[PDB]
Amino acid sequence: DRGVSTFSPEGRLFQVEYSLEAIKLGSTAIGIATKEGVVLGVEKRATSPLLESDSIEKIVEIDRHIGCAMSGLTADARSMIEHARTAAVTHNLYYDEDINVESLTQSVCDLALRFGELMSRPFGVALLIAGHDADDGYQLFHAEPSGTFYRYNAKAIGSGSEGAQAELLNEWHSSLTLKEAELLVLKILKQVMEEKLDENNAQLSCITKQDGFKIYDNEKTAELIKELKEKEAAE
Amino acid sequence: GYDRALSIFSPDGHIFQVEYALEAVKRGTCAVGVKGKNCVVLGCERRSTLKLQDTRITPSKVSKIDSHVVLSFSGLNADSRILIEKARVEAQSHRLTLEDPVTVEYLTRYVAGVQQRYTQSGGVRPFGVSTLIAGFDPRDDEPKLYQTEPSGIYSSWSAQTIGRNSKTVREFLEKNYDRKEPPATVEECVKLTVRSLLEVVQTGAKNIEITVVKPDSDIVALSSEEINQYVTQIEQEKQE
Amino acid sequence: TQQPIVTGTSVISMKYDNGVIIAADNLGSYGSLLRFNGVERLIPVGDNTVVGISGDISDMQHIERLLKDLVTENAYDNPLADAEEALEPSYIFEYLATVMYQRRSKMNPLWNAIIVAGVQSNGDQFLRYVNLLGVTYSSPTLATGFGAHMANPLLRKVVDRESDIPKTTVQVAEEAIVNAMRVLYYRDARSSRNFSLAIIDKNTGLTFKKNLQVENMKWDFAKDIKGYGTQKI
Amino acid sequence: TTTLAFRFQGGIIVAVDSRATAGNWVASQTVKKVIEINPFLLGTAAGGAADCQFWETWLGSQCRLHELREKERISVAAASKILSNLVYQYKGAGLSMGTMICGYTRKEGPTIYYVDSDGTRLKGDIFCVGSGQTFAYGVLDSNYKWDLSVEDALYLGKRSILAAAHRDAYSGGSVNLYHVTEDGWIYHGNHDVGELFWKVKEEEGSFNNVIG
Amino acid sequence: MDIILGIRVQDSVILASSKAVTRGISVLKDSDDKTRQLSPHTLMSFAGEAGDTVQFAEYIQANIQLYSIREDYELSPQAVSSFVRQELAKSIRSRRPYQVNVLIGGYDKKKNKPELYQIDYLGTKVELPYGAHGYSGFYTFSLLDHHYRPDMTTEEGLDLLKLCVQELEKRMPMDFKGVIVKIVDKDGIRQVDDF
Amino acid sequence: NNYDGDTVTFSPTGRLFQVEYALEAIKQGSVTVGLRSNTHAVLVALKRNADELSSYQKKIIKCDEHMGLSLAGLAPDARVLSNYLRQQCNYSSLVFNRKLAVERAGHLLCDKAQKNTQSYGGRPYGVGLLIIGYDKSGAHLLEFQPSGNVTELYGTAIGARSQGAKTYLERTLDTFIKIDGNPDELIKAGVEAISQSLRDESLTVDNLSIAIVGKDTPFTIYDGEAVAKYI
Amino acid sequence: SDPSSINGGIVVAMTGKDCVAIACDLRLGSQSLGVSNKFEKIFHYGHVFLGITGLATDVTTLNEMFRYKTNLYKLKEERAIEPETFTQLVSSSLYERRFGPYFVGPVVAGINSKSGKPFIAGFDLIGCIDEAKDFIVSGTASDQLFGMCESLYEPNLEPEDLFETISQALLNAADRDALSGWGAVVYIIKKDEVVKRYLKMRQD
Amino acid sequence: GSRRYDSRTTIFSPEGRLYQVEYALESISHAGTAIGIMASDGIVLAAERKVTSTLLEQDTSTEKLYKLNDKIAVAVAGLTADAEILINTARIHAQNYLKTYNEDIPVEILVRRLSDIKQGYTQHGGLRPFGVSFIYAGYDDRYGYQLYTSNPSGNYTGWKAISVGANTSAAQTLLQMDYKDDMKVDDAIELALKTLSKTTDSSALTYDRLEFATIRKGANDGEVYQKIFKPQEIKDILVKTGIT
Amino acid sequence: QFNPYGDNGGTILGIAGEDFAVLAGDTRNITDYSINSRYEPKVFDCGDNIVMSANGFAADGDALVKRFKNSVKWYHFDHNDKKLSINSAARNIQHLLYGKRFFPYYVHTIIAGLDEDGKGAVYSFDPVGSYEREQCRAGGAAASLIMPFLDNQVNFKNQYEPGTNGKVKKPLKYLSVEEVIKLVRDSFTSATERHIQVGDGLEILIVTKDGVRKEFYELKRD
Ligand SMILES: [Mg+2]
Ligand SMILES: [Mg+2]
Ligand SMILES: [Mg+2]
Ligand SMILES: [Mg+2]
Repeated sequence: DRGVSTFSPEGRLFQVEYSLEAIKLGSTAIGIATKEGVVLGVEKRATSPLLESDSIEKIVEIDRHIGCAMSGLTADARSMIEHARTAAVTHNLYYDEDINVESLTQSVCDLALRFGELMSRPFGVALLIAGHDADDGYQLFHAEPSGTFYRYNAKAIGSGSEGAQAELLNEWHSSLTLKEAELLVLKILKQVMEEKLDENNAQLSCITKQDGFKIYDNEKTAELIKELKEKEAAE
Repeated sequence: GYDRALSIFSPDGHIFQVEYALEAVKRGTCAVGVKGKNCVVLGCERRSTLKLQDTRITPSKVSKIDSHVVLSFSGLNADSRILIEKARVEAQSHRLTLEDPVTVEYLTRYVAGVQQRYTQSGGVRPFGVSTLIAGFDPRDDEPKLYQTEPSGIYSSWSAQTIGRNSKTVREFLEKNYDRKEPPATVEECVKLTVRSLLEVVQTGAKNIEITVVKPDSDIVALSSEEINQYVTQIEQEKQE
Repeated sequence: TQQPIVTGTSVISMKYDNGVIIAADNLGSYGSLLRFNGVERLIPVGDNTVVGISGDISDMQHIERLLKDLVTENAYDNPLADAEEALEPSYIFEYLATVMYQRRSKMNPLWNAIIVAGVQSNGDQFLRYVNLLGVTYSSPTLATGFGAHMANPLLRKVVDRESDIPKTTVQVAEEAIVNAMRVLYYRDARSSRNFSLAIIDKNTGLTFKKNLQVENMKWDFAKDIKGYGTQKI
Repeated sequence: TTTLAFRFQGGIIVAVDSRATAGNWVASQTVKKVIEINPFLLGTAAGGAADCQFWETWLGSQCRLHELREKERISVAAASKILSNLVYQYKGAGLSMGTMICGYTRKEGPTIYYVDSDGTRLKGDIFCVGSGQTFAYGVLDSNYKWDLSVEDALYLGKRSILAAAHRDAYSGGSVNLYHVTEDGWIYHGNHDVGELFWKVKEEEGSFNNVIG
Repeated sequence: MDIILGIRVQDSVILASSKAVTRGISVLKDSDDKTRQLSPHTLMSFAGEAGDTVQFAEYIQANIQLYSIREDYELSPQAVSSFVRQELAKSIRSRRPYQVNVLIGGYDKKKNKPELYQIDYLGTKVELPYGAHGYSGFYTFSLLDHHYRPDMTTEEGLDLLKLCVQELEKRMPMDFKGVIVKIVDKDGIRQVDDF
Repeated sequence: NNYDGDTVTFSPTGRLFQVEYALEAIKQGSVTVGLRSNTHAVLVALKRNADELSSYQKKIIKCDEHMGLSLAGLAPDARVLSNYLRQQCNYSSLVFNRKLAVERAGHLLCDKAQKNTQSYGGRPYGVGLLIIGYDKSGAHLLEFQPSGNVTELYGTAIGARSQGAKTYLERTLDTFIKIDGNPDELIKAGVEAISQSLRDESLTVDNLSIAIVGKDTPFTIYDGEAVAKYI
Repeated sequence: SDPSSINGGIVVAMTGKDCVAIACDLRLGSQSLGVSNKFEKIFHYGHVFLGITGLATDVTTLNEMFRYKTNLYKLKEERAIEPETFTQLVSSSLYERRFGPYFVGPVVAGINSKSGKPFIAGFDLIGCIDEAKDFIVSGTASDQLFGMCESLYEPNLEPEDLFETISQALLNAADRDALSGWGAVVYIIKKDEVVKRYLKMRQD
Repeated sequence: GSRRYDSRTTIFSPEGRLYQVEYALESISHAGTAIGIMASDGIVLAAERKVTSTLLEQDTSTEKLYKLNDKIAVAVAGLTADAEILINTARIHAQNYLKTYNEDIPVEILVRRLSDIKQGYTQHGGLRPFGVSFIYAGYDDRYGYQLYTSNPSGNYTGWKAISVGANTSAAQTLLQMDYKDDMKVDDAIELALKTLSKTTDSSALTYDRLEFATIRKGANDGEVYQKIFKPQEIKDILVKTGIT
Repeated sequence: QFNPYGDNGGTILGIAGEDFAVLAGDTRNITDYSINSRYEPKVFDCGDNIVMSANGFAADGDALVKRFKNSVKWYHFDHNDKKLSINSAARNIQHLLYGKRFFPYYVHTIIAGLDEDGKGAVYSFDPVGSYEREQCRAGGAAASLIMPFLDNQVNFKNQYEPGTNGKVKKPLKYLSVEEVIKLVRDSFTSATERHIQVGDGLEILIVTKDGVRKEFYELKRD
């Protein structure tokens, strides 16, 4: 056939470029970074009404100060999360401190290109890694299967990404509050989602310095959805 | 050692070996899971192309992983034994180190992790198996029902079916299963499970297997006559 | 873990104003047997470094080959091998020190005490010690084995601290070294009369002196000594 | 060394001395023999000081990884067994450890596990470990009741370390008190044995043998 | 640990095991249960070096429970005892052997017979009407040799066991803090809470 | 065509297409410039962003107090190769109490890249590196290609539109080599060189990345408002 | 401490006219403590008989091992193993543990099914074969057995006479050994019938 | 490199089938027919040797029926050499179990072990599967008399009567027609031989083209006897049942 | 038999001030009854405002310091030139030491610097990595001679206020850097008088927010 680690004539790794196509088919995940915190939101996208939606876990805790959202072949993310959690806890053991968000992200991204003929293929999932440390404050990173990670003020990944990113382009500014960011994720998720957005098919989360990483209750998110509807009807 | 990358991405972003593993599940006999208020019922199809079979010794479709958790499947039979064995070993290992039996979610997460591992390891193909894992957590009376598939994704279900003609029985369950009021008793839950299989099975004779799991390690498999009584009562109500 | 078989005794050395001096006798002892009388225990590396080795001779020959191999390796893909990128005393020492400590840490030591004497690129004197335990130290005077007990006291009377080094000439330093070698010949039962001496000067370079002998010895007073107490005849 | 821990109505009391010796030489009087594994779990340090520090800090890391993966507080049983299984792998190598793994969970209630470098793992109500353990046991056994108040229980643990600190040459310095509740442990201060002895002597009327 | 006794009567096996756990100078516990249920009708008591005892017992337990689930079937006491012997026989030539002695009391549901197996740390297995490990036999075997009958009732077995324990409490230098007694019969395993 | 399925296959004309495809990845990468005098050596790198919300990808990596590089192509491959350089620099210091020569650092990178071009299963590195450093023989600038070819130069540039900067340096050769004891003027020449490779976009405050090493100057990277001086 | 004398016990084998006899005591102990009076030390695989003295755990292990090996032998060869062949198998199996041996004293006895020739053999713990015509002895009272056998034995004894000779050799040897006794078993082996007899002896 | 020549033996087809397993089953369909019939008082194993010669030494020959232990036997359909590799592994497993538990291995446990080995070759290793289908005839004190079959996929099932090899469709129909639950060994012997006589591709069924075996409790009192029939004994049972 | 360990003598002393810290050590290096060097630096600046000394067997001491300095370097590479805090350095050193639990570095390690609140910090380690933040710690040959003196003169132990007669303790007033250096010098002068392995020279490293400063003093050379 052909090598797994083969370069195309354009100078790109076939398998990495193909894994990016799998991520495009994944459910939408959005992250927005502010000076009051970073918000992470996801589309759950249950394949049937009999599927208990609260068992869909696409937002995940890595440490108290680092959260993570995923999009694509979500099964692939489990070993990445396991490595991230181990890296975070191990660094605390060696250095009696929290690990920097960038350093955690870099550790995860080191796995990405460890494939060949090590694992047999790249990961088929993209990660939004959000967190806080004392050195660089609130941070949001986008970890790809290429091994590259970009820091973002706001980022959308998944099927509605380019449409959502264009919307994030206009809406984001440096003085956003946490509440404003929460509604903004809900607004953009509702726009790109096939089904109608509610507290059962969408999930919110955030990371603050005080309280750390928190996944939002369905009751808490429901109020923010109702708050969103009213403010859009307000003009 | 044999290191060949069998599971790989295609230009359209698909892993065909994982997708072809799902086609093996589609070929497998139908399996169904329905959870009531205080029980879970696992229904399984037995294709009647094979008679002269010895039903005493023939591998049963539902397997106990521990005294409180069970696993049924659709797809390659030989493949399922490997997942069942690994699960049973992990269940004992968990009891040995944590001094507490596995939760149904934990056991599911383990099996799903094994399945995932086989989709990006060299020299191996994915499992041609989807599983339904059901039971009750230790000292808990809330019913649990989970599904896994070759890719390694897993999730919780109020009711679910897998295997051949699973589209049809899922159609049935989606209109007949009410979340606000699930099958309150064992009878109601078994009845709904048998009804759902009768949409697909053919004859209601030895083609339907039923296993009822209740809290506190109370697992029992229904016999032919017990199931036949459900089959009789369902069709007599249908003649109207 | 081993035991030393064929052994070499003291290596002695000191700093002076423009460089360093190092000396060691030409004996390879086999226990109390003075087996080999033509053993060179000062091994020059380039034109700026002399490594003096005591202890097990088979390990000394191994170390000698490592240093020979080090010069070869340094010359590979190195247009400045005889100029800016030549081997320094400090490079040679650090390498040996690494090897010695690694070997002690595997419980299989090179059974030696080593003194690396030389002059650096900037003209600085280099004099540092390392042994089978990987223990290292530097001093205006350094000596191994018996030299530590008898040579150092004499050499320290010339250079007692860092500030005495610029005041000490090569003639005074060499005189002190040669006298110390005589004292060791009087008093060390595993020493020989024949020795080698090396001077590494920042101006005149490396001067290697072979086939030196202990001379001007005092023995005449022995004739008067009779008995062990009461005996007169 | 003297370390103790006992279960009671209000949870667990943990009490330890503060002395570290190398032979007759008193290396330190300000040594911490309670390892704060996490905000809910405590471990005591007797035998090898490094072995206890290192592996109980490591235990905290394992407990953190557990609750990240399982989304649930680790049981005292599971936490203690992670440590005992670990040291059992090292059995023969020369680890020196005698510890009480203490915690208070919903499913278990207040629980204490004595864990050993020989691989011993024992659940119990009262444990005392160290060179001054016998002295502390005496005060504990004669005064212990399940229905002790948190105030009286804290004093009993303090008084039992004092008993050992006085008689045992290799125990002393100061007393560190902890009270373990379901919502986490609560630190109850450092108490110098020198000042505590005279205070207790006068107020209690004990130690009449000693002139003060 | 210290004293473990076993006696096979007409229709059951009785295992008596001491409650004391001593770490050198102090008795750390006086209510320790030195036994593990391997299967519904098979009980194993144990004594030996600290740590090894419980580690071994739980390892065996896990393996028998694994077998029970895989085959949906309870192994016979004989089969369990042979498995245990092999593990110990494997262990004795290992880098660091399990220093553990065991008694396996089981009721064979197929044969409808109680069965007592004595196995030491070397893997020395013997089927006996009554057995012990360590010094326990030195004190008790003369009493058991005298009074024992194969047709004894469970109540008579307990009385003979009390006499053995009384002799131990009289002549043994160590205080083993009494014994926990368990009975293995056709109905399973139960503990005699007053002894 | 039929000879580009893996790195172990020569073409009929004696070409290694996988290596050439790896070389192509460098051309797609953002421009970076290297140049030196007798006292100092300077790296200038145009950082690339994904979009307006994103950060600008870092291009320069420190290997030791006296050595570092700038990258163009696959960033993860640069991380691997730079990590390897860090280790080799560190091995030299720990074992020989000796700072690693820049020329010897190039030889090590060449050999590491070479093994990936002659063996089955692996792939060439998909990145180009510009290594600067100051050692016992003064200032140095190297150009690394993942074919294995390492080249010592006065000045150079790699990445997209790098030919414009490379021609400029070829003209300015006699001027910038003489900029001794003046770090700011040497950087100016580097910023003016990289400007010849720009189209549409210009050098902004979070766009530009500069690094310098010299006689009494440890390898230090300048980003953000630290490079506003040179815009 | 000495592994070959912790558990105690003895085995003796003798040849007669168209017959062999093998016998053993029934004691298993923990040094001074008597533990079992039913510990038989003779086993058989088809028509080949094996006695094993020494460390009891190894006696049990080796029996299970030779059962294992003679069962596979039979399946592949389609015939029962012979005494001469089995003797070589025991030797090979012991020597493979040259520097970690089983602490045993095995004794093979049987009649070759094709030739009808009586056969006995003994081994040291490490596999060295002693193929004696007259008799083989093993165990903690081997000296006593050598003395008894050397005086009592005469060649070409009839089965029922051989029984008396081997029985008296075992019994009186065991009564001069603290770690042997507590019952005894004697096998009288002919080409196509084998009689097993439990002997009455002193129980101290 | 080497990838170019790799057949990839352990992959799914687009339909979700294992190519090599399916092609191995096609291979087995050309092998001589083997039949197993389970009765209340024993099991019968009957199998057809493939187009033999008059010069073949039949009395010492064995290509179909093999002994795993004293309680369990197998009938082979496919590559004989492949079967012997598996048979020897099965014989060892039975002995390992016997050594460990001091009890004869239960039939299903042995069958599961061999079937798991076959499964492994279909999921990992990149090797071709074993081109063999077994019929297991055996007895233990839990389930009594048991018939199983396994194929190259590693899937095994239990049976009252079953065939493997050539003409299994025709053979299974004939068995399904005449089999009854209260049947006895002597009746099962007749059914097996009658079924082979009708499904055979040969002109006539003779003793020299057959291998035959019975597992009976027809052993003196509570125990089981395996009987691998000799050429003369197969000739006698053919006359008794009225086929020749 | 080969003995992989040796004793190079020496004595070190760490004292934590209110907004400063000192780590002192003599410069004499010895084996048995011989002097190897009268000036062999024992206390090292490891970067990030941390000073370290690993006293005892000098080969293990040099090895540990070398590995820790290396750890500081790689901490910068791996974590964006982040400053290694004294508490983080301390935990890192524990793992370096415990890494060789079954073949230990035969040293008593002390580090000094400032914590993240700018206050003076000293950490003390045993050979196998058990450690603790301390206000005052002498290590090495004359540690037993120095520590009791420090208990008395730094922490005012057994000292009470005149007139009260044992009722009121002497208050624990903060010491200046000039006051600490006096106690350090007197500690080493006394240790030199009564311990044969102590002498030649005293080298003190003072850590403040401004950086690391060095002071050297002569000691008796007999
Ligand atoms: Mg563990
Ligand atoms: Mg025994
Ligand atoms: Mg006797
Ligand atoms: Mg007696």
